[PDB]
Amino acid sequence: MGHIELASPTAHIWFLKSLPSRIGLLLDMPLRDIERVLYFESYVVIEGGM
Amino acid sequence: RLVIYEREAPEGTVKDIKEQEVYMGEIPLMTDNGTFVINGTERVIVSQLH
Amino acid sequence: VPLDGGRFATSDLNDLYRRVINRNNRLKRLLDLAAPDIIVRNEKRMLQEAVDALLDNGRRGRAITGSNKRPLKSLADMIKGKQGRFRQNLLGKRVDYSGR
Amino acid sequence: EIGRTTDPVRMYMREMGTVELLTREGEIDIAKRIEDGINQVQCSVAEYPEAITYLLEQYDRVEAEEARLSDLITGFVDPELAREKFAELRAQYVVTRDTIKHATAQEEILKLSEVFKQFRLVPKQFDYLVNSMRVMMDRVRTQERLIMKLCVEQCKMPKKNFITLFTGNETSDTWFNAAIAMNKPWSEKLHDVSEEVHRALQKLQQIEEETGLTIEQVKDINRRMSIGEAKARRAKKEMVEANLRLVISIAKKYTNRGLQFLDLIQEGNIGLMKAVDKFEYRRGYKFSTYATWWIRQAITRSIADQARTIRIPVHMIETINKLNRISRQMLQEMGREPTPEELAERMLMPEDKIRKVLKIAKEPISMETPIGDDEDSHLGDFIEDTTLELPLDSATTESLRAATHDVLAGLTAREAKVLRMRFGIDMNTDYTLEEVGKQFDVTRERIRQIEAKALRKLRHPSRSEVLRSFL
Amino acid sequence: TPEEKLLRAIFGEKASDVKDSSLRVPNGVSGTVIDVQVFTRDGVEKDKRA
Amino acid sequence: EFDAIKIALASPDMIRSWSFGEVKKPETINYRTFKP
Repeated sequence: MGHIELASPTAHIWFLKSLPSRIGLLLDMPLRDIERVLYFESYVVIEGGM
Repeated sequence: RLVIYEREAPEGTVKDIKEQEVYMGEIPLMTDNGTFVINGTERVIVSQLH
Repeated sequence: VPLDGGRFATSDLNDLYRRVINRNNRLKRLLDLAAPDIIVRNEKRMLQEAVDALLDNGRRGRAITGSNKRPLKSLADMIKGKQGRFRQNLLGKRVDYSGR
Repeated sequence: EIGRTTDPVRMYMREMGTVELLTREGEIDIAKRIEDGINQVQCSVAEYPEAITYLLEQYDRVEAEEARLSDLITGFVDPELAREKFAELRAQYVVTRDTIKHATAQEEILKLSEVFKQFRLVPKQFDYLVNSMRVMMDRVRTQERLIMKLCVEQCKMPKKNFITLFTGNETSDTWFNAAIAMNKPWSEKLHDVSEEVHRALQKLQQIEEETGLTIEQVKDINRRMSIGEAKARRAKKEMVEANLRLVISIAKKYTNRGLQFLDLIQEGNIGLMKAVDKFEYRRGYKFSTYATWWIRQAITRSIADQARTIRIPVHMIETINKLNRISRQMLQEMGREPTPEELAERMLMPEDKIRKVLKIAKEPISMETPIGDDEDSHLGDFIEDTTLELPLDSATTESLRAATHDVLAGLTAREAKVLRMRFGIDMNTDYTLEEVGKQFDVTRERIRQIEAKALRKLRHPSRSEVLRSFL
Repeated sequence: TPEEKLLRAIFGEKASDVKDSSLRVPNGVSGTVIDVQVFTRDGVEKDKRA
Repeated sequence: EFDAIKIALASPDMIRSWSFGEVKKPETINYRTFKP
């Protein structure tokens, strides 16, 4: 086998678009609100302090 | 027939006409029995009930 | 592999991998060019689309189609279904020493 | 609208439709802003001794014919004129070096800058002069980090004290040696770190020995080159964002020639960014007249390199495309499809070359193509593996290795060893006549005869009947 | 293979540079040849049969 | 031989361990001499 070094991280469609949505339910974040971040049409804070 | 009109006229007299015969494709022909020879083989275009 | 007559036959995974590599190389080119962020975001969305169509075509959005005007078979379509690896090639096979 | 559809092209249109087009004067204003930014960057670069000496070394290479002038200058504001202007620049540089000994050095900045700014460089090497300062700024700022990390946080020195003493001089030891009798918790604890901090200053003060300019002058100019490179970049963002509709009006035409619609308005966008760098408003032409050449040249060149699995070069793409419009202009001049003989006398090339162009394999057929009158059979189910050897042929090899094993056992041990060496039987690489000469100490010629007699024995019957069945 | 080239050296029968790819009757059928048609490209010399 | 089959997620390090090299170009074969 070989490999392709992606220039940006990319989500795995199996772990995102499956109905239980392991990415969605691991973060307790709804899939409708995750697809907005993956589509570059919304920001999400990442440890923005208290 | 290609016709070029004259400026400032809704349906005014044309200035030039050029009538030419242009070849556009070949259409297959039906034999005396209702079949088509298409690539050396005889084919039947079956009717449709829609 | 080439057929007889000078023409080849290819798998759809070649098309999908080529699309992934083209978009990845263009994204690297845009990042090295200091492009405006709208172009870079569009390229990142396109790369995310290409990989998601390689792994499972048609699950997210619409299925990419080839020159056949048919949705090209992805990595996940080679495992599922009545004509996947499991049901067509592993649970029942074509067998030597046999005839009808 | 966010978020209703997936449709990654619709999202791009939604994003790009929020920027309004430029008038004929807005383009001029943005071009002037770009020129002002580039001029500020050039002024900041032209205040560096390293660029002067590099250019002098490059002209020295040219005087030795180790480099071209066209590799260095993109014209002026004539090779003999270029050489005499370079001689004038060298004279200005040497008189500047002679008069550089503070008061007169200030006026040498304004005199040397007038000469170096009259030369127009190339984009490839001009970035090297920019990179000459970017590396210089990294080394200075890296040493600036350590002074903060070894005196303020380590010794609990106040941050404002790092501004009162260090910020303002940056060369003297007021905060290093004169800041010990200040009755502070850090003043008596700076002795432990004084061994490495001063040497870090020695590396920082070695930078003062690199270009002949102070630590402030490095930062006083780099801040002007960080605004010049940020003003010309914000203006080029406005010109590209305003003209994104021009790419879509062009890229919609080449829409079904192998690349998706988004792969064309993204290769055009790279050509749009190329036109902004080279656009000159002093010609008085519209941007759309100049940008359309670059957008159409990047979309078209992209299809030549990315539309086919088996990629053919551009020079062969421009021949198939020419042949595809000549053979369709003779469709409506003759009434039927032409023949390769007739294209040869029309395209002015031999029939053999045209037969090669027409024999170029098209896009390969997908192996998932349905091949029967059903959705069951595919094209990939009928393609067999031709790299395998038949077990009838594979069981003949295991029968030949045994037939030649009994035969060689019927020979003398000397001839059953030279035959196993002249032919690589049941071992590695076969040897020549000379290479087995050292093995047995015999000369090269006799082994050729020893092998010849071994070959002679095996031709005889009663030792060759079964062997003849293998041919 | 080494045994093959030893066999060639013993029997002196050199190899052939061409491969027999002739057309032959499918196994099982037994007929009579009633027609032979030869098509030739317009750059190639015609054999005596054509 | 083996007694069980185990399945899990693959780290980027695991994927770089499987690979024998990086694929950097979309080209497949040469159009004139059909070599990879």
